[PDB]
Amino acid sequence: EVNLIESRTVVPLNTWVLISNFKVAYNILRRPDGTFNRHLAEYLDRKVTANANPVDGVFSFDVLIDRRINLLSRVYRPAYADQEQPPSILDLEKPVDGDIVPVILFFHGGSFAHSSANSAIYDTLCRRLVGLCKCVVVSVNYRRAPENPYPCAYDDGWIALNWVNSRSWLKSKKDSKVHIFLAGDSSGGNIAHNVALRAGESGIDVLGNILLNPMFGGNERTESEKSLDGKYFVTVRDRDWYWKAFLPEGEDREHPACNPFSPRGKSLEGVSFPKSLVVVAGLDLIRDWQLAYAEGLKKAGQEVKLMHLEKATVGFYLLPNNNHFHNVMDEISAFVNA
Amino acid sequence: GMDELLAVLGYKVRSSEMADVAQKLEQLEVMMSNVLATETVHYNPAELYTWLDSMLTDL
Ligand SMILES: C=C1C[C@]23C[C@@]1(O)CCC2[C@@]12C=C[C@H](O)[C@@](C)(C(=O)O1)[C@H]2[C@@H]3C(=O)O
Repeated sequence: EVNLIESRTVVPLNTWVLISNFKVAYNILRRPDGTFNRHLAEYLDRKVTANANPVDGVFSFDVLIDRRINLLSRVYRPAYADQEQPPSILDLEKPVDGDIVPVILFFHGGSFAHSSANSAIYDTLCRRLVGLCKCVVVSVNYRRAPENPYPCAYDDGWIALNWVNSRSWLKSKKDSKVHIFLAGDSSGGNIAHNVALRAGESGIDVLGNILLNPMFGGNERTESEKSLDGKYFVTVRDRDWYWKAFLPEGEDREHPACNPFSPRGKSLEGVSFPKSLVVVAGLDLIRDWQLAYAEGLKKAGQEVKLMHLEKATVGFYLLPNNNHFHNVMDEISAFVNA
Repeated sequence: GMDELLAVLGYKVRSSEMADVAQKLEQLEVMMSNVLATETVHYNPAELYTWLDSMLTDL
């Protein structure tokens, strides 16, 4: 039955190895009964520490945003100009220099159960964002399901957003305000959407959202789900598993946390919502849900830029060896600096 | 001779052995669809070739 020749035809071999390795490892971590092998998961994951020493013009440091829950976030910044010595622990919060200095609050993917801000795949992505967008990136180490399900991840994002918005050293010279952009791939994209909703209801104005292959769903089995199931790394079976681990007991996929345009979700008509850049991989089995999301925003009168990469798969942005990565990074930079 | 795009992500794989690693990943998927985590904790997760090879044996 198993034949993976098809998925190898659409991606570079090293990309195929990376995503397939996660695919097989995650099969082991997810248990039929709904439990998760957290110990093995954290052992297998490849992690990296922060580093005050600039590498490729980027340095980083970790911050404890909230002790009660041990919420950490990693800050990435471009190397200081005219730096005679590397940054000491007292030089990490040096006021940003620039009339307009965008700050991207990033939420990693992993379907709400996998990865951390210090996972190498995400530390590398954030470093690339800093250099390709010329900005500061703050990556949130949000709590994961099934141990910490809905709404824990959203709450962590809210706490992180307030922390970022209140940093005096992150204020732009122009308007003395922190220019915030929310970004995230997979579940991180879902978190960005929901944090943005809460932001608008408060006094925080997010300038824009960047969603990469955002994780959304619903009770209905879309055509893309039925046709692409198991062909390109993802299966409807694992999608169902992650939704069940994240959503409240007894809930279904029409819960607003899963389907932002569910009948249960609040209308976005005439709401203060930031402009959005929605990237959809054509070979991502939940493509139809993602396309419906972009259309939902447009229909609600929100500003939305849709990038439908018909031959891209999940994880295309983890390696800089394909045109999808290049095209998307170009648009992200244009979006943030517009 | 390691693939530097994977190395930055924490994985050590020789460019010349990428195809062999790809083969092992599929062989492991096959075995899984016909079926472990206890003995896995002992293997080096960064060395994909040996990690997969070791897992295949356990199956
Ligand atoms: C069980 C899973 C989890 C995947 C989908 C998959 O079917 C197989 C591999 C995944 C994953 C691995 C690492 C990245 O975090 C992710 C966002 C991706 O592109 O690929 C990950 C992606 C996700 O979380 O959306």
